[PDB]
Parts: sequence; C-alpha cells; structure tokens
Amino acid sequence: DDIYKAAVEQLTEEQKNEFKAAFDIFVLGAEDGCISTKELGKVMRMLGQNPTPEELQEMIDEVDEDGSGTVDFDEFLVMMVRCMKDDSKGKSEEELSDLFRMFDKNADGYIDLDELKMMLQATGETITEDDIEELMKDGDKNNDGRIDYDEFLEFMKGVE
Amino acid sequence: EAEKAADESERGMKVIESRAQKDEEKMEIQEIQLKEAKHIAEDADRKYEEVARKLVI
Repeated sequence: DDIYKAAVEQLTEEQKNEFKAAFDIFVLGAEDGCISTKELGKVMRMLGQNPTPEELQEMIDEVDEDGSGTVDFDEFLVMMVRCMKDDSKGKSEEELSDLFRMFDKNADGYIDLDELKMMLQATGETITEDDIEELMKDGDKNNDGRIDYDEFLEFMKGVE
Repeated sequence: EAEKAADESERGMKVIESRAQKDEEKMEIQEIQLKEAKHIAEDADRKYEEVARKLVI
C-alpha cells in the first residue's frame, strides 16, 4: 500500500549502502536483475540481516513475476526492504492490554471476532477480499468463536 | 672477473624472477581455492541451522 511508497520516499541511507552493495554484487555489468534468489539469500546473510529460511523461500517463490527473470529494482527493492526488519516490537503489551480493555464492551474478559468486525465497520472503511475473511480468521486465530486477550495479542503483535 | 660476475648475477636474477612467477601462480590458485572454501563453509552453516530447527520441532 501507500506505506511502501512512503518507505521508498524515506530511503534510509545507512541500509541504502548495503542494498546498493547488493546491487553491485548481483549486477556484474548492465544486468537487468535476473534475480538469483541464491545470491539474494547470500546477500541477506552477508549484509548482517537475519532472514528466516522461510523468508528466503518466499523470496524464491515471489520473484520473476515477469517470467524473464528481469525484475524492476523498484518492486525488488520494496520486497527487500520489507523483508528487512523495520519495526519496533509493535507497540507495548501494556498498551495492548489497555486497548483491549477499551475493546471489551462485552465486558466478558475478551472480545468477539464479530465484535471486531462491527468495530472496524464503525470506522467506515472499505472491506474487501484482502479484508473481511482473514481478519476474523486470525483475530480468533485459535477459533474459539471469540477473540481472547492473548488471541488479540497474537493477531497484531509486532505490528505498528 | 667483472664480466663473469655479471653473467652469474644475471643468472641468479633470472632464476629468482622465474621462481617468483611460479609462486604468484600458486598464490592465485590458492586464492580461488580459498574463496570456494568460504562458500562451502557458508553452505554447511545454513544446513546446520536448518537441521537444528527441524530437530527442535
């Protein structure tokens, strides 16, 4: 979304040095970015970042959307920066508890994924295929018919 | 005496030239070998992390 565009605008130069080092290491001259996911993972490990093997697998399976290997440095760079950790623990657990206290209009020690749906509906925001289903699926991730407090934590932990 | 000494000195100089060239060859060969070694090391490291994860699970 627009957050990725903003992150592109706020290009952090400290990590930009390492990302352009990756640009140089990969591109051996007029290379149109064939996307060597092996080279991608080797760069990710080399540059000090800690990519999970599943993250590198996703990188392998979410590249070469052109079909010719040549992937625009824009989308590839966005994928690289987002796969890189850019977050501060996603708020505080005390904030989470206080806000869940706010959300417990049912006053039953938790909230409901239906209650969650209605509360976000009160926001007057667009709900789509990206929205709606997985929202309630992962809010009550354990699928108790209601969103427990720890379920509310696990739904959006580490996210700002 | 001086001319004979000149011939022998050039002899020794040329011998050291050739030896140094051979050594440079061996140096570059060991250099590419060392790079290959580092890559093998990193591959083994990744495999190790992976198998550790599996065993924990």
